[PDB]
Amino acid sequence: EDKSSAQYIDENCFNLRSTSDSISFFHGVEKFDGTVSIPETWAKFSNDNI
Amino acid sequence: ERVNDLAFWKSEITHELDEMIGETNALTDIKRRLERGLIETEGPLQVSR
Amino acid sequence: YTPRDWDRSNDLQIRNAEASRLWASRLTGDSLRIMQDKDQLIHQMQEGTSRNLGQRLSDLGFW
Amino acid sequence: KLQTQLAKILQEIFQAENTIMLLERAIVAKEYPLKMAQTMLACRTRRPNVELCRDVPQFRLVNEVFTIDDTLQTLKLRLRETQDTLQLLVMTKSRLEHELA
Repeated sequence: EDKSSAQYIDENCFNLRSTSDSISFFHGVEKFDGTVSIPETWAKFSNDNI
Repeated sequence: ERVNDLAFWKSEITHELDEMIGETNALTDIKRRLERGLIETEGPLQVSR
Repeated sequence: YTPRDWDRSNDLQIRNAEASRLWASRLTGDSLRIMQDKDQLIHQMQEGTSRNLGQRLSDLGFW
Repeated sequence: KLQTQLAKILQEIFQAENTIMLLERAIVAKEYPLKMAQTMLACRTRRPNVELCRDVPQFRLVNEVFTIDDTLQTLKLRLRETQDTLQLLVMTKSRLEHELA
């Protein structure tokens, strides 16, 4: 379920483009840093579960 | 990627095509201005003649 | 009062005008070039954006 | 001679003005992809738990935000410069008019 939610969210962000209007100015998204893991660690996590 | 390469050459072609048109009119203006001096020169030629 | 220095003064004014005009023309040329460069750079970088998002979605689907 | 130079000053004054107008038209065209990137980064914040990650798309999205910021700053500098050149050129036209008078 977690990966399905992430896939849907990333699919939406890929679907939106410069022509779309649901956009907004979101200042500071660069300076904010919220991260828990790297892709290699995520892949290892899924591998260990399997 | 082929579309993106196709897009790149489209933008490059467009910019140079823009400038070429910008040169033809500037050369066209210098043509009419050059030609207009000939018609005036018949004036002082007549006075001198 | 300055019989022939008058000609030097008019010459000075004229050449000042010419130099300013030449600099202006150079600046217009550079402005057009930098505009084209920035436009192309932004488009190349956004298509790289799209390709990398697509790759990540593919890997997520596989897992 | 002053007449001909005044005419040339007129040419360059409009070239400066047209440059100003096309450049302001360019900045607003450049504005939108920045907020596109910011919306995408908000969606990245929406990612849940482990799937929220420092992936290549997120890193290069941050780089994209930085790059559009830089291009906006450079374009604004060029605007200011060409405005200054236009003002100077109008001043030269004024001097040539006075000398012709």
